[PDB]
Amino acid sequence: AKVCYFTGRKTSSGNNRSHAMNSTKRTVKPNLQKVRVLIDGKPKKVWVSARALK
Amino acid sequence: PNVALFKQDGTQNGEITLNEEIFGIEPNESVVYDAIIMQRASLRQGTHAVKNRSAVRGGGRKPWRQKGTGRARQGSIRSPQWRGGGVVFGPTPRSYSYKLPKKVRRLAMKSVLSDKVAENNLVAVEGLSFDAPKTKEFKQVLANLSIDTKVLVVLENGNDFAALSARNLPNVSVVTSDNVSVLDVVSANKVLATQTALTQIEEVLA
Amino acid sequence: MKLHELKPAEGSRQVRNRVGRGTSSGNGKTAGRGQKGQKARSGGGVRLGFEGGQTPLFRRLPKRGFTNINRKDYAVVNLDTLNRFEDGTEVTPVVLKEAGIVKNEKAGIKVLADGELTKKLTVKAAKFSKSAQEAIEAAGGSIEVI
Amino acid sequence: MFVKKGDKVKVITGKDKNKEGVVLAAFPKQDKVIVEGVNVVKKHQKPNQAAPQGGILEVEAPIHVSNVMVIDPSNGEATKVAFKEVDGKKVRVSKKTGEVL
RNA sequence: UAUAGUUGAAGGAUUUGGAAAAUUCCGCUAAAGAGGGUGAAAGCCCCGUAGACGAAAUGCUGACAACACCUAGGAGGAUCCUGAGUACGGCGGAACACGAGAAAUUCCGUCGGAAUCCGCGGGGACCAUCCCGCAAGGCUAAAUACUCCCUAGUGACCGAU
Repeated sequence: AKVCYFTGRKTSSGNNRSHAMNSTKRTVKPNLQKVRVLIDGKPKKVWVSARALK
Repeated sequence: PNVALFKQDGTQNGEITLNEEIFGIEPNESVVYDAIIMQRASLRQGTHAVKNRSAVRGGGRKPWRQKGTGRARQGSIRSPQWRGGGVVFGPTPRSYSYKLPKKVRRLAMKSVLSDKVAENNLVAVEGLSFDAPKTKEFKQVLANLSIDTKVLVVLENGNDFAALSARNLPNVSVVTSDNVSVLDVVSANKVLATQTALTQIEEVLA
Repeated sequence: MKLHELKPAEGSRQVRNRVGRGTSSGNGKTAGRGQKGQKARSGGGVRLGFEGGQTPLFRRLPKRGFTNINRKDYAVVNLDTLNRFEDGTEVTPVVLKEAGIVKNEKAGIKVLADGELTKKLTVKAAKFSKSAQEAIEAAGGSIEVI
Repeated sequence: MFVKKGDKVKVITGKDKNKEGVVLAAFPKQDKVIVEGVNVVKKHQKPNQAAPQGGILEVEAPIHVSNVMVIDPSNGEATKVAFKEVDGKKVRVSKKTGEVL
């Protein structure tokens, strides 16, 4: 998904070397989860990372 | 050396003494030539440019194929041979200015002044004064002093009433005692200078 | 010397060499370059030291050495530099210098023993070659590692 | 400009030295002014409404102000006109012994 | 002070010409001999320049008024506060002149997860003594880069391919 509603994790990109550093491109998406949570008392549905779930 | 003295009519009072370490030095020559060329050739303005192949408002589409027409091969409308193409190795903006060792400057000034005194051309005047800047009197000042050729005037400091009458025929040109340069002496024949300006010169020149 | 009579110092200005202006200069039609070959295109020539194909010299022989991170080299003044401070002046690695003798004391001033001194100075520096102390105390000076 | 429509004038230059007259028309915006009997020119007029015939006519042609003085009338000579602050207008004031135009 | 302005010195004659600013006499002015124009090449014909003066209206920049806001010592050390899924570790990548290399320092993704002044970070793996600092909350003029545009200038820069 796009972002986290609470913090600002977002997708990005970096290379990927393999045993002879042939450089290509990759994607690093942040772990994300859809959960129903309270906002103003109105339960929403939104993306929250699995690192702000403690 | 020794030089005579006059005021504007009071003619031939006692003389004046000047040291031999500055005004008697049997001038070197190559220094003078080189300092003249440098000083003068430091007055340029390098502002001049020219468009070249990648700057002309042209295009990179070939005229036509590489073959077929039997014609010669061409890469771009705009290019050196075509009329209306870029230039190869045209003039760009540059600098032209450059300095010398610090000693030869002083040797040059000393040599110039010693040369001019060597032929009785420094005329030491006592003191010039004008209440108002009346141009006509200046002419009479020189007429009394018998200086008609191209001349140069050295003044002490802001006694401007003696400079505001130096927009004469260009036979004269005015300058204080802090800006005496090489050219502004070599270019002239006779030189006028008050008595205080002489000492002031003999200060800055150590 | 007057404006309209300038003369440069003789033999002090050459002329130029503009190449490729006609077969009489001697440098037209291949601009003093000869026939074909990659020495004769625009911007030809190989990099420096390259050698065709041979393994060049700098790879034919081995690497050696390292560099101590904290070496200290001094600013040696031998013995005759001292021989102008006639008799008693407290030579010092300081405003002694201040005379056009030794600027940029690298890591303190050394003193050496070449080649002959006849004075009675008093020397203060940061090291001494064993023969130098003998020369100083031979003419009867002093020393101090200060 | 220093020259008006009705103002007698001496001519200094150009084949009409010393000859005077009356300025007829004034063309500023190109600095041309025409006088009487100074710039006669022959026009091969073609048969027209005006002058049904085609006579060779004679009219005057413009002259540049650098060829025109002004006149004294109080005296009768030429003055390198200067300006004075007479009462609240700028009436031209002659040089050469103080006239008033 | 920027945007309209005002004032501003001194020449006649002669020879060639279609035409003089040209030539030859004799004069004059300059704090003004920079330049442009006029029937050919002008210090004294014209526009100007050196100077001197000038704004009803509008804008900017100062200054000092008024108002707004902000800021106090000394002595005590019983107890309290000093930025948390943060620092940091493994893993995979990037940033530092530093391509994992013996690799400190800085970030990013994932998992694991500290102490609280007798405390914590750093001084190029790591440990000990010493020394220097207090992260995980914000703001901050000047010295620097550029010129579509306006004003005034300059050029051993071009002169209809």
